[PDB]
Amino acid sequence: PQAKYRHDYRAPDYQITDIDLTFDLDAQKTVVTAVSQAVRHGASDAPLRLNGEDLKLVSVHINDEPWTAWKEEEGALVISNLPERFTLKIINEISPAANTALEGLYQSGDALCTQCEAEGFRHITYYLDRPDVLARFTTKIIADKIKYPFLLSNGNRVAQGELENGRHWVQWQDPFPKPCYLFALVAGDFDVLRDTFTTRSGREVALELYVDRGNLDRAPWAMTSLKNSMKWDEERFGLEYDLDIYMIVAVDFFNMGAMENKGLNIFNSKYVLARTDTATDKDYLDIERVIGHEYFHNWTGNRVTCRDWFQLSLKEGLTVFRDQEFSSDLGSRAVNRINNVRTMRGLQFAEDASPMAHPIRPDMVIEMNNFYTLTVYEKGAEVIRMIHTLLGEENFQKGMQLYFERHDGSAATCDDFVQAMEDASNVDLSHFRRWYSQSGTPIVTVKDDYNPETEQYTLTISQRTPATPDQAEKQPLHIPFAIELYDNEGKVIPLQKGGHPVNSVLNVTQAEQTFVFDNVYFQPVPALLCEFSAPVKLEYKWSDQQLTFLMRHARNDFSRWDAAQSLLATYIKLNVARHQQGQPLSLPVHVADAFRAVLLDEKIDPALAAEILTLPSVNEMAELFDIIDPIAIAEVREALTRTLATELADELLAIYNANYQSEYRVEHEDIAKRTLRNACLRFLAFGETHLADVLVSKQFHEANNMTDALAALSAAVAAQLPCRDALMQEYDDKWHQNGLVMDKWFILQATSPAANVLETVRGLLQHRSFTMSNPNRIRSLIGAFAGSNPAAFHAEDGSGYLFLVEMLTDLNSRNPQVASRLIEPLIRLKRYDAKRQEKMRAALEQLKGLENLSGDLYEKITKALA
Ligand SMILES: COc1ccc(C[C@H](N)C(=O)O)cc1
Ligand SMILES: [Zn+2]
Repeated sequence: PQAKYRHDYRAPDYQITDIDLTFDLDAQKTVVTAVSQAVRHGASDAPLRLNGEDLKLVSVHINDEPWTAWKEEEGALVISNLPERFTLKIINEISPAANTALEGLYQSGDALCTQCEAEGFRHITYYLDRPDVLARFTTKIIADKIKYPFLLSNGNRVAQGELENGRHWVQWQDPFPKPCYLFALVAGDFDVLRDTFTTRSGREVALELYVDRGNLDRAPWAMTSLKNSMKWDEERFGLEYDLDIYMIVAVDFFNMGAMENKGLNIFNSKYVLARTDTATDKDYLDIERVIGHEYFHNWTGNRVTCRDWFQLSLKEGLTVFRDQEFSSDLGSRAVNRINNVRTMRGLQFAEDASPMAHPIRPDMVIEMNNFYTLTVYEKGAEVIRMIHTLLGEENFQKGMQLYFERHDGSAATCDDFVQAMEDASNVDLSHFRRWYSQSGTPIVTVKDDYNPETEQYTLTISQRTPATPDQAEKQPLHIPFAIELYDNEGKVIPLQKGGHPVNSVLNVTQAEQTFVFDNVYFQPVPALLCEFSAPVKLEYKWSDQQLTFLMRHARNDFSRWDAAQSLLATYIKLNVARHQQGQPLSLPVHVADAFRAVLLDEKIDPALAAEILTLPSVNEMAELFDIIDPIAIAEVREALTRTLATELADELLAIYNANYQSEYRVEHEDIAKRTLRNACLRFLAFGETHLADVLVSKQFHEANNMTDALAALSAAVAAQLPCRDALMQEYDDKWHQNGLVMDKWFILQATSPAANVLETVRGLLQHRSFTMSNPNRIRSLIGAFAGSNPAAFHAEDGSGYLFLVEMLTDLNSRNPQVASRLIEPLIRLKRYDAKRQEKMRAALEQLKGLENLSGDLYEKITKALA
């Protein structure tokens, strides 16, 4: 498979302006008729090159003339000797039932549905399957009425009819030109939740949520969240919905989360269905965020689209920024910020050190579906947030407005977006643009000096980015570096210099620079990189007491949590070294006392307290280390939990009890209290065994919501408590028919600390609730093993690697997109010791040798083995 390069972009030789589709739908054989209106822009001698995959061509006509000047080639239909303007008619056949890759038109249970992003429309018909070709669609769907009573496409219904033999049809039209990746079709039998939203200006929009029969009891939160998204986008961004109907369809078989198809979003049912007995607080907030995200794409992705796929972050960084701002405004901003920074530092930084490292605007891609990444998404959003930090809200919104003014109805680039922000704000972003083209994580080193004679405080700040596997050359970035300086009473020292205030966002633009601040009347405790102001590693030689000071005094909740993380990081490192030497956990008394203080502080928001009391995950821990020792990290995480459980036992139990709530509500204050209570229960579970067993089994049985029941269950598994097997079996017996609920259980199984975990996981491939045909089940059993139990996955015997190879041998043929997500933990081999690295290399070499290796895996394996 040959790579494609960003620098190779050229405008298309032909455009399509209008496409009329007809589908004669049947799961074994669907016939597609596509009538396109095309215009040649290039040279008269250049052929029309259409993309297509696994299509059976029936006929090709040009202005109703059966055409002879064409040829099929790999991936393509090449049509020669065309007029400047013409009607193209293609008829072709496709097989939805055969589509196990879930790309194009496929089956989800008994429903037929589509996934077209990035390049799935070419699995439906021969087309210009590139996002700078925007066309007006009309879609006619013909099908069996009993099997497919609902026939859905983008837009509004324009025509409807009934035919003989029990067939009927519906035709849709969407007035807004779109790239084909935003085409959708759904056919099936559903329950339908119907509601309305009226826009600020008075447009009434019909809201329709399509769910499998018998799932309406699980649909109201998603509808609520849709309406909240619509309202928020009006309030915050000034953006209203632009069509008459908003349809969402929840499907059980879907490789990703959800898809922003215009007016007809298609969602993984995981990100729609919730009721208090089936879904946790986190599930509710994820549904909220994903419903928001897809809605927000209506402007940032649909009304303004991407010129080419290398501009994916244009829509995805910006839409993730918007989903984060939505969740943060409606809920806890500090909890959101903290979790997004957890993701950045613990997952995204690992990608940016890996063989798959790329800038947020990639330069080279083999399989575009491989570039829907933590980088493009989460680091993309940090890049947008940095523009917000440099511009401020008012100017950022001026930029958004200029962006839409300029680019509405078109496909644009990252550069276009940055230009709009520059022009609207008058802030120069020329240097800042390097964030789009340079990969890797910057390391920012800070030294300080306080001169009591002059009352000056000097920060010496340096930056460098290590070379990455993709780029041997690195240059300094424009790093917005926010600070705050605290005196001895915990008061903020005004920043100034030469008689003038100094903005607290320092512009760190050089490899090394100094910043001097005057009238600094007391040696400061600095808070550095406030609200994680740039996506960088910070190196500052913190004392423990500076960190516990910030935990008590810092004005922003984020900085209190970040200080806590720095305090723990020293001790995590210490204790992984100790584990390697066979020595027990060591923790200073003063460190435990800091966490005691957080537990007993009546002033602190319980939402913040819960996050300070949630230890970094094994993935966050691994980023502290050049070479990862995954057994040490897992065992130190457990031992640190057990140490704090012993040292804080009375305080944990008192806070656990104080935060008991007898009413369950999905409301942010209630969620906060519950997250704190359950953070205490986690430590209590690793305390004295009989008390732990009693507390956990009682919570499990007495819980009136899944949040609390799962928190107990998860604690029983993590602490290997006596009640574990009984509780695990009770859950299975109650919920085995409900795959989304069983996914939680599969995750618990795959992440168990138990010595025979892999044997249990392999046995669960035969479980009644497991199937290799369903991406969510795969993710929850196999993905969770490989990605979230790096201790068992990295068992010294190599057994974890071999297991994954067998699963990937299946999945390469069945569903390469899922396979490619699942290979990720093997491509991180260079972070492990030599013996592990040799085993992981041999696993990659076995996969490189598969017959019919997918492009998706080929790209990752070749980079990993370089
Ligand atoms: C291969 O199938 C998909 C690829 C991408 C997505 C993400 C969606 N655009 C979003 O950003 O939510 C969805 C599906
Ligand atoms: Zn998106």
